[PDB]
Amino acid sequence: PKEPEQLRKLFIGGLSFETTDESLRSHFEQWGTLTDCVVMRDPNTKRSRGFGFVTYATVEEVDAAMNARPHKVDGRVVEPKRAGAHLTVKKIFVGGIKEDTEEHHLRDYFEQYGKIEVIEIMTDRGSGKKRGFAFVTFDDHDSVDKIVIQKYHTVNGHNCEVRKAL
Ligand SMILES: CS(=O)(=O)NCCc1ccccc1
Repeated sequence: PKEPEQLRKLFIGGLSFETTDESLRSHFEQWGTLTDCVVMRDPNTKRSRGFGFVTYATVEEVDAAMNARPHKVDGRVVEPKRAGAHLTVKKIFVGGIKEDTEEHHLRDYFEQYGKIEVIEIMTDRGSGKKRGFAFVTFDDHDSVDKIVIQKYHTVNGHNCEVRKAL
């Protein structure tokens, strides 16, 4: 049973205008089987629009491609992002953690999504009591993208609500 195709796609921005379906495929096939690979072009001139997309057979292949960044494709460093525009952020809100969840609980869980730079457990301005939510900042947006597409996050026994934070 295959993962939904939307979760297997990478949008690739910043392409060289010389990149073709074939050269984009040859590059990204290093990290998995590509079921689709397209450079977007103008319908009249055929000139590249400077972006395209690739679709891998599995989510683990998407992960492998993202972990191999930076990608230099046909001499230009490109910008891959997983899948209406992408809100590219490095920080998440984590809600539902109650008063007993500590920094190490959040670190031990979230560090497997990406490199953590900041963990902020929110406390009440007046009393110092924990408010039951936190923010985690990573060094890169793909961590957040992987996190927010999961249906569930269980941290310190709590079913958590996790969203992109601006
Ligand atoms: C094969 S790759 O494209 O994933 N990495 C090539 C090395 C490189 C990347 C970015 C800038 C300069 C060099």
